[PDB]
Amino acid sequence: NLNNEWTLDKLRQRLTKNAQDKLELHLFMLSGIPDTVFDLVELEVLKLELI
Amino acid sequence: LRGNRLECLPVELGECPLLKRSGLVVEEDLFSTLPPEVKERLWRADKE
Repeated sequence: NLNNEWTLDKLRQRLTKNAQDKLELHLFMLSGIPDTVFDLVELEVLKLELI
Repeated sequence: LRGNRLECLPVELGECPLLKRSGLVVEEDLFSTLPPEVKERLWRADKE
């Protein structure tokens, strides 16, 4: 249900730029890492908090 | 040049006959310190 709810497009839109000016994705208090997250080959920084 | 401790860029960087947007990989904060003319020429070279 996490994979289906967190679709690839939603994470892609949620992609942000960190201080070093590169793509970063913040996952906070999620029950896990969606499998669609690992399809973001353009991601450079992966932040996981309280998973 | 991404990740370097660069505070400024040369003003002669635009004098490159073959250089596109993809050819330069730098963070955007220090990509604007150069004069606007060379940046706009680089964007002009990016049309095709």
